[PDB]
Amino acid sequence: PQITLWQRPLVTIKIGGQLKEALLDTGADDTVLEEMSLPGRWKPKMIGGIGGFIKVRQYDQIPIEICGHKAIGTVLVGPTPTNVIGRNLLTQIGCTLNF
Amino acid sequence: PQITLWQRPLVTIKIGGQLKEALLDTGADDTVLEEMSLPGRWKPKMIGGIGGFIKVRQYDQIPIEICGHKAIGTVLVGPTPTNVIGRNLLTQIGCTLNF
Ligand SMILES: C/N=c1/[nH]c2ccc(S(=O)(=O)N(CC(C)C)C[C@@H](O)[C@H](Cc3ccccc3)NC(=O)O[C@H]3CO[C@H]4OC[C@H](OCC(=O)NC)[C@H]43)cc2o1
Ligand SMILES: [Cl-]
Ligand SMILES: [Cl-]
Ligand SMILES: [Cl-]
Repeated sequence: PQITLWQRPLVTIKIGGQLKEALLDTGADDTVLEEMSLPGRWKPKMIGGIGGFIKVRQYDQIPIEICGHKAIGTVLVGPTPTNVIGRNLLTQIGCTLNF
Repeated sequence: PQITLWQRPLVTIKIGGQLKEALLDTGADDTVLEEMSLPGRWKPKMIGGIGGFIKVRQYDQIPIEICGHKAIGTVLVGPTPTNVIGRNLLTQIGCTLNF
């Protein structure tokens, strides 16, 4: 698709068999979702934004569908204000910026 | 242009007679720049991201040039850790996401 930016670029994702809404976010290196359950072991990560840092749980090699496009990669879980799909997965689904 | 997302999408902007580097950020509603002087009226605002809120000064109707593209819009100025170009200006240069 081609997605304009007059509204937030919110898309439906599927992870762990559940649908969620998430923001396609070229300003995010990584993908960070609100608290949820994922399988396996996790590692610690600190990620910084406008208001400072939060601590998240890092899960690797997680299947996730983004607008129906299949990806498998790193998902961070923690107290983010909104679900954000960052460049780690935007590159998997072949997303670019164009103008 | 078509901008890859393998790396952070950084551009040069011209604003208030200054050249600055900033991130093309589809997850940002608003353009937010580090401390700088701008002419005209402003009002205080709180904006929130990962890690919570910062106080900024909101300037309206500010001319800005991004990749040779002229646009005008609102610029928030305050203690952001990095300069971001938000949707309010990305629309004006015809920037879309594509995959
Ligand atoms: C190392 N790896 C990682 N991975 C990783 C992943 C993400 C982040 S990130 O999130 O810090 N961030 C980095 C950029 C911003 C430098 C991404 C950026 O696009 C955020 C995303 C976001 C959108 C909405 C809320 C919070 C954050 N946008 C944002 O700040 O927007 C602000 C300015 O404009 C408004 O619009 C929205 C928000 O108000 C709405 C609200 O609800 N506020 C509370 C306001 C850092 C990361 O580092
Ligand atoms: Cl990844
Ligand atoms: Cl504006
Ligand atoms: Cl348009």
